[PDB]
Amino acid sequence: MQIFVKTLTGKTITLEVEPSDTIENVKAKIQDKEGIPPDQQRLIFAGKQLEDGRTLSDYNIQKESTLHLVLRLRGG
Repeated sequence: MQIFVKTLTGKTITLEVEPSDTIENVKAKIQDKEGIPPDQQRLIFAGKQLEDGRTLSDYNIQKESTLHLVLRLRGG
């Protein structure tokens, strides 16, 4: 099913995921679409940061929902 991801650069992404996807795999699907290393990604939904040990359905995320993405300060 299809969701959205928004980033503070002003860009929006849409992508295809399963409700059983665990969040570090969603970070890896974002790495495949936009190049961003998973260790620099912070993913936010509904007033919290996400933990990668749980799935989109554990967070009650469904089609047409939006994730917010923030970049950490260090790399290279």
